[PDB]
Amino acid sequence: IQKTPQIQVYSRHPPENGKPNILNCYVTQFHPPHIEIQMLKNGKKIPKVEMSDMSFSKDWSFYILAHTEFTPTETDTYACRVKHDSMAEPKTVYWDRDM
Amino acid sequence: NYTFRCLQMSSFANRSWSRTDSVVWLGDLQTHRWSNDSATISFTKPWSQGKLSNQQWEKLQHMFQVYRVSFTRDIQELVKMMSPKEIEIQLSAGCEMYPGNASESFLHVAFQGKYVVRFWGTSWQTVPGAPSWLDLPIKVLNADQGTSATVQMLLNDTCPLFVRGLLEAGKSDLEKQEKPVAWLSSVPSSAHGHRQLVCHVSGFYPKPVWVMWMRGDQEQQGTHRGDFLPNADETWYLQATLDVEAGEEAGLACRVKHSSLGGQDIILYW
Ligand SMILES: *[C@@H]1O[C@H](CO[C@@H]2O[C@@H](C)[C@@H](O)[C@@H](O)[C@@H]2O)[C@@H](O[C@@H]2O[C@H](CO)[C@@H](O[C@@H]3O[C@H](CO[C@H]4O[C@H](CO)[C@@H](O)[C@H](O)[C@@H]4O)[C@@H](O)[C@H](O[C@H]4O[C@H](CO)[C@@H](O)[C@H](O)[C@@H]4O)[C@@H]3O)[C@H](O)[C@H]2NC(C)=O)[C@H](O)[C@H]1NC(C)=O
Ligand SMILES: CCCCCCCCCCCCCCCCCCCCCCCCC(=O)O[C@H](COC(=O)CCCCCCCCCCC)COP(=O)([O-])OCC[N+](C)(C)C
Ligand SMILES: *[C@H]1O[C@H](CO[C@@H]2O[C@@H](C)[C@@H](O)[C@@H](O)[C@@H]2O)[C@@H](O)[C@H](O)[C@H]1NC(C)=O
Ligand SMILES: *[C@@H]1O[C@H](CO)[C@@H](O)[C@H](O)[C@H]1NC(C)=O
Repeated sequence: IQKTPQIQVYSRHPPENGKPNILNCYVTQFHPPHIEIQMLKNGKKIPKVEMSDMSFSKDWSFYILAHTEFTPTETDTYACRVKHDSMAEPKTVYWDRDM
Repeated sequence: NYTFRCLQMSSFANRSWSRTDSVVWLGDLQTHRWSNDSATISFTKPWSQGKLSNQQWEKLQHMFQVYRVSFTRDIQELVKMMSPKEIEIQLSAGCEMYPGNASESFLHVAFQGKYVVRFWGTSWQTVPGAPSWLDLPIKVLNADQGTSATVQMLLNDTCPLFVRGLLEAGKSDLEKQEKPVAWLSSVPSSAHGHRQLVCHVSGFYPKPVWVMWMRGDQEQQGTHRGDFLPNADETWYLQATLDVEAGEEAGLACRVKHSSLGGQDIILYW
């Protein structure tokens, strides 16, 4: 069947303004294993995004880690948009430093 | 204990189109990758060859190179003559090491995300509840004894053998200790007046970790531990939320125990 992705977006280090960091987008629990993942800075797409090889858990569902380099600021908001057959509209999960 | 897994994932879209990409792991750390478009199996670690010689490795690699093309070709034919007429298939194979050079080997196949066949002892086996039409294929395949002897060598023999080699070869990587850095934050909850304190802990290795909201020495047992989330530099991310009455934040600390700290815990105060 079609299992839909769950998406998590978390920094590598404690985020601090003006300070280079890494932003992870862990996508999980989906099937089939065909997906486009985008990472966004202020709605615009980030071209430079590196990705783990797709793998799957004991429970057969696939998971993949995307990450990019980013300098968090007061104003720049970040997110992760996922394209996937199990879903009419793309999902978008906004980075939230406080969360 | 250590689980060694070879995960294969193959998609068939058409009869024109299909691809197989594998990745293998030794617990946390990936040892290999093998893309459909690469003719050979990449090493994601310096020790990904374990102890086997170039000879011995290449022997095993040739065997997989044959298996991959075969698997594809066989499955495509299985597609033609089948079901009424219906693809995503997955293999998880390997072994689990134990104190006394003991292990249980395994090989499971999932079709359309559902577990359907495993290899057990000497023959392939449709698992209970699987579609009837697999019975025949699984029998035909069981007529090819070469592949059953082959598969038995790989499970009973090669798996423990190789993995033992990996454990020695990779020792420093698997016994790495990487220290967690921790930070605090909070967000409002649904409940009015209530806030959610969060304890983010990132960069630790190995996985097992302990993160508790404390008030002095009273373990705050409302502490809810999230899922373990992977960083890309092969370390772990976890966070623990504690919901609280506004102002009830006062005098609270989150502490973290972890192998890598000796026994000198981290203790961010709020
Ligand atoms: C590789 O290891 C195999 C076992 O290991 C497991 O499976 C592998 C693939 C991994 O997953 C590993 O981690 C697992 O632990 C090993 O298979 C074993 O070998 C023998 C011979 O092939 C099998 O023995 C025969 O069993 C049947 C009855 O089986 C039933 O009952 C038993 C227990 O009571 C259960 O295990 C089964 O589920 C069945 O319900 C006997 O009737 C039969 O006796 C007859 O045949 C023999 C000929 O050998 C004669 O001597 C007798 O007189 C009888 O005529 C056998 O005793 C054993 O079942 C099988 N284990 C399993 C799991 O079924 C395989 O041989 C190894 N191969 C190599 C190349 O190293
Ligand atoms: C196994 C783990 C051991 C550890 C090894 C360490 C190194 C690993 C690093 C590299 C990772 C490899 C990635 C692959 C994943 C591992 C899976 C292990 C598979 C072992 C296969 C052995 C190959 C033998 C072989 O090539 O046989 C050949 C091809 O057969 C297959 O396709 C095997 C398919 C197995 C899957 C069954 C389908 C499951 C249910 C389907 C549901 C839809 C035999 O060809 P043949 O010549 O016998 O065909 C003619 C038939 N005949 C003789 C009757 C006339
Ligand atoms: C056959 O399918 C090809 C590949 O399809 C793509 O890959 C699959 C796994 C999905 O990700 C799917 O959404 C993609 O489109 C096509 O490019 C090809 O044109 C198709 N041709 C036929 C015979 O239908
Ligand atoms: C996978 O590899 C085979 C041969 O290496 C090739 O013909 C096939 O088209 C590849 N898969 C895709 C979708 O490129």
